[PDB]
Amino acid sequence: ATTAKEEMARFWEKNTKSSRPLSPHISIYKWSLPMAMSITHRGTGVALSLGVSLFSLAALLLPEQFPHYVAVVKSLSLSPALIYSAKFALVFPLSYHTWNGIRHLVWDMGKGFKLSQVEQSGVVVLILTLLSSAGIAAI
Amino acid sequence: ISTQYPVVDHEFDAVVVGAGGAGLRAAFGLSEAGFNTACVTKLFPTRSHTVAAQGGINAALGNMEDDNWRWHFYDTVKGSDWLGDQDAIHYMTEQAPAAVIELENYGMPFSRTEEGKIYQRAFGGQSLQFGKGGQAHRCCCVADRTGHSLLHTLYGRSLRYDTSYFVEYFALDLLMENGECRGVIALCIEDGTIHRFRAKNTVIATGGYGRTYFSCTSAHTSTGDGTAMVTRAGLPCQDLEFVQFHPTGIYGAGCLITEGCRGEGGILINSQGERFMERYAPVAKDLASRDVVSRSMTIEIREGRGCGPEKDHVYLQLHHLPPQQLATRLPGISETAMIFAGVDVTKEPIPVLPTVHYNMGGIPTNYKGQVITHVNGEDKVVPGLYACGEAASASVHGANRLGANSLLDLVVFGRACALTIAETCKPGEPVPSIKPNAGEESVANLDKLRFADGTIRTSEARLNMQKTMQSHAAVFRTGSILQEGCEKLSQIYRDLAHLKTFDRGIVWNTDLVETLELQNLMLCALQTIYGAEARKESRGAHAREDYKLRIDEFDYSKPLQGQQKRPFEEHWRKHTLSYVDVKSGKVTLKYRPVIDRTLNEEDCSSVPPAIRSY
Amino acid sequence: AATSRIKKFSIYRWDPDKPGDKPRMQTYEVDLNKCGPMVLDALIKIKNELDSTLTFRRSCREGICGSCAMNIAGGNTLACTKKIDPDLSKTTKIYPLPHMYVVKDLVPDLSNFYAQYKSIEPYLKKKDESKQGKEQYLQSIEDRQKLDGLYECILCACCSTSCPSYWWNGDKYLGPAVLMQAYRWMIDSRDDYTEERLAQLQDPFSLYRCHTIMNCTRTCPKGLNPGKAIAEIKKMMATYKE
Amino acid sequence: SSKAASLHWTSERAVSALLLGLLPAAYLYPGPAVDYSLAAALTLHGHWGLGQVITDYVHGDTPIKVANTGLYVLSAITFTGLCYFNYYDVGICKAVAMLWSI
Ligand SMILES: *Cc1cc2c(cc1C)nc1c(=O)[nH]c(=O)nc-1n2C[C@H](O)[C@H](O)[C@H](O)COP(=O)(O)OP(=O)(O)OC[C@H]1O[C@@H](n2cnc3c(N)ncnc32)[C@H](O)[C@@H]1O
Ligand SMILES: CCCCCCO[C@@H]1O[C@H](CO)[C@@H](O)[C@H](O)[C@H]1O
Ligand code: SF4
Ligand code: F3S
Ligand code: FES
Repeated sequence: ATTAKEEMARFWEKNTKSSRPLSPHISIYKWSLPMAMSITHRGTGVALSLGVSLFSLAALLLPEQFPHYVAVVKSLSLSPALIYSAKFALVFPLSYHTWNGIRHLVWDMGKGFKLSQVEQSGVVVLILTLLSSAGIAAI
Repeated sequence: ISTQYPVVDHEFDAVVVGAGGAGLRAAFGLSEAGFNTACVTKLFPTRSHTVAAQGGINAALGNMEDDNWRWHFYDTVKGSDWLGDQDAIHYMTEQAPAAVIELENYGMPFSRTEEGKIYQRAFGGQSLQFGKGGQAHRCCCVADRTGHSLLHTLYGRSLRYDTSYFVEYFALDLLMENGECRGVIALCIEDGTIHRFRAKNTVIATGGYGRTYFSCTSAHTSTGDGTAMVTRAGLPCQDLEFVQFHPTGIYGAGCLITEGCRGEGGILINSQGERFMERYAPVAKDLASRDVVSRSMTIEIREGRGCGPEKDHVYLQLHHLPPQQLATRLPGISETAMIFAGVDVTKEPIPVLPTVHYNMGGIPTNYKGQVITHVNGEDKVVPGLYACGEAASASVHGANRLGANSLLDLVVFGRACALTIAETCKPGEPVPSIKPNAGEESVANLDKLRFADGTIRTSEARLNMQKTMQSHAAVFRTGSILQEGCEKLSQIYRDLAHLKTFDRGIVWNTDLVETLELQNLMLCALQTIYGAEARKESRGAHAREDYKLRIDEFDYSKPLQGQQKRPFEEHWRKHTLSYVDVKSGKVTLKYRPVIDRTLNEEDCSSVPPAIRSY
Repeated sequence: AATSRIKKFSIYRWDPDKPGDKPRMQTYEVDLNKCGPMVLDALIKIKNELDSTLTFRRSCREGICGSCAMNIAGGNTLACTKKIDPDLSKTTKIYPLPHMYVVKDLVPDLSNFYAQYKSIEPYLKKKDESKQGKEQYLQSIEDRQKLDGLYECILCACCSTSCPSYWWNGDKYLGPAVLMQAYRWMIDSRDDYTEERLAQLQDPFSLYRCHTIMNCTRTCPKGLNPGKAIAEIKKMMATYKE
Repeated sequence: SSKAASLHWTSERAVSALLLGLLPAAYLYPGPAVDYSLAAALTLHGHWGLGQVITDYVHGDTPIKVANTGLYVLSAITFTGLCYFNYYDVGICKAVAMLWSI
């Protein structure tokens, strides 16, 4: 007989040198909110990280210190609308990623796994994300 | 003739063909006993029809009440309507407890009793005290998914031995030489290659052939492939006319609705609210034998009391039963009812109708699992050939199988086959040679179908066969109708020379595979309807309205005292042995005696024919 | 009879025997009035009546064997239990299980999946196996209950071929199918290798490539929840002691 | 350690739970103590997290080795720069507040 490790090895060996095509996946698969909120959780985490990394870089590379840049912006006396829009856009990712992260921590405790509760937790997440952002962008 | 197809030769001590419950058990049983074993199957093991078995597997464990395997032995012998070899039945039922305990120790997730033991339910025709002490409860089970669990447990167990599997390989024919089996030849579906597996012993556990019918509970894959390879080897098949119609295949889809439903308290009801079984089997009622319940339901329908818009089916009622019981004991059918009938078994009855389900007949073996031929009145075992599972005829089921006795059968004889080869042979013994062109005719036939460009497409032929068997060989049968069927059938078989296939490749050509299965299927259907036509008597599942009585060597309804025992040739208590001239499609019959002795009269008394009523 | 309802199906096609062939979608029209209610009924009707070269797996026809798993209308399911969409205005797209080497048409090469299953030793293991076969092991109703929702798996592979994690790391990530089964043996009150079964998953892939996407649970034809089993494993994975 | 993979998974969750708590702590007790905790917590979380990403989408012994290498640089640099900001500038909390004054 063949051990499992042996089988896996010949599987790859056989197929990678075959003329067999890979069946499609991401291009043909049906989305769901859960699936979409899941990858969005990834895109936001990454973006928060690239954001936090651009901040530290600037702290080490820009001639001026923070207060000066803040002033610079206040000296453009920008439309509150724009002000609010930017703040919102700033805190959304974080808000989405935070609430949804709490969702993941709940799942890690092993709760909320019925598919219908996954849909619930997610929607709650979406509304809490929208509310907290609005609240904050208004502060 | 030219080798347009490359050939790969393999040499093993043993070749098991089929990987359902029987094949798997046979295969690692062999490996376990030291034999370098190959298991050849057209399906990945867990896809086997066995995985669909529901109600259970019988064994006198006595977890529900006190039991006696001998009582189980009797129920089976009586169940078979005396066409069952009692040595086999003796073996099968005495081994049951051990065989089931073995499945549990393998991890089979059996349902449990309050005492942490295997929960067993009642099933059709099982009694305590040789038919005198009431309903037996020996159907061990996994809710209503015992086949699925049994097959997964066995496959998982097989993963522990050095058995070499050849999955999705289609066995074509046996490699016969001088009446001895040298192996099998097959088509590797994944890559279009031909393979010859030479072994000293070959076990055939290829399943039944319910797809000879238009409506069956069987899988599209139950095409009697091995039964067919026997035929083509010139060997006889036995009792093929003994087809079991399960009382409750769901109306429309055909999916089986376990007898376990009736075992748990379910009842059959006509278009007039009547629990008619209280009228056809006053004692056993809904728990009568399957042949009985199926006939009874049938009369009710043709007599006009059938339900539904076409009054063509009856109702299986379960809603009177507590919902937690349905959920715990019948979760499987509950869902199947909804999916294929839109029925919520907690509120409404399930529409059901007798459906071709199992094959009692098969390749004839002895109780050791060895295939036997019958020449000049004597049983001779074909060296190097064994068979087990539904593909065989040990026969522990004779003219009618007691529900839950197949899953038993599968593991007992599949192990028997292993134990036997073991006591008979030694691992490594020099594998028998095969002539350089052995199998060349299978390739021929294979290549011939691959390019067939006639006027009748496979699906067309097949359906012709299924519809013919369906209306000429059902619950009730008659000589004129059977005679018609035999001819239509022989026409269809002759017409196979007018076959047209379209797929011309060889890799995963299921156009071709299913045509090979049609050849296979037809070989079985022919033997089935011809054997039926010749059997002028009513026994178990075979009910001739033109020969309504069972005909034994004595009329056992009266004292044998001073009775002229009927000659072999003048009564029907004997096994049918069919043969077929592949070329013409001419069916040839012979008969062999039914084995009545047990393995030890002191331990289990042979049970004489008698009136059979429930 | 007379008065059809023609439904279109776009099904994936690829012949490994047509030299230099490219996957293509073929469209079939079927009359739902002369066809069973299930997509498999449609697939069979097509092979039988229009293109016997359309290849695919099937056997049981009642959703217990797991053979017919494929992607129908973007989701993994069993053709034999998935109702045909009656909306004649839509062409149902049928593909093979996602991200799989296609052997032919709708037939995926499942050997890696099978090997992964073999690798978790899905079978009862007791320390003392000296007493195998003498008596039924004892298991309470309560412990046998923990098996519900786990043993029913039919190893169809819909859940694993629906999980993006398995799409990217299928070579090392076991997948929901196999993991739930690994859990199926971890909690069988009769098995004595729970700690060893967890030990085998102490690596970055086998188990930890699950980031709780829950496609698996959504796609399961048997209504099983592999995603939850996976989370129970993580809790054990992080509490067991050597 | 034989339990490395599960120890990490736990630590990962423990850190998110940590980082979660610093959100309220930064708004109720802004100052050095929290500013550094955020530096540490944000760096670690973002690091482990970006590693899961690489692990999922980077294949081949080398590409992986590489991606991981450069992540380790991105992270030490990030933690460094965040610590610079906290030491030589207003620090994370006060900064946010100022940004949220525009
Ligand atoms: C249809 C059915 C039958 C059934 C049942 C429920 C349904 C829906 N429930 C049962 C129950 O609860 N209790 C019981 O005792 N019996 C029940 N049955 C009947 C019983 O399941 C069958 O008799 C039994 O499963 C037989 O199984 P067996 O081991 O004999 O084989 P199989 O499952 O049919 O599988 C056949 C194997 O052979 C291989 N094969 C077939 N043809 C070929 C070729 N040509 N080449 C290579 N291999 C071949 C198959 O691949 C398979 O592994
Ligand atoms: C990137 C594509 C965005 C799709 C987001 C939402 O997608 C929807 O989610 C619902 C809830 O799960 C599903 O029932 C529905 O079928 C699905 O289309
Ligand atoms: S878990 Fe569900 S889907 Fe996944 S394999 Fe088992 S059954 Fe098929
Ligand atoms: S979808 Fe995949 S990521 Fe985990 S929960 Fe299901 S296995
Ligand atoms: S054919 Fe068995 S699951 Fe569909």
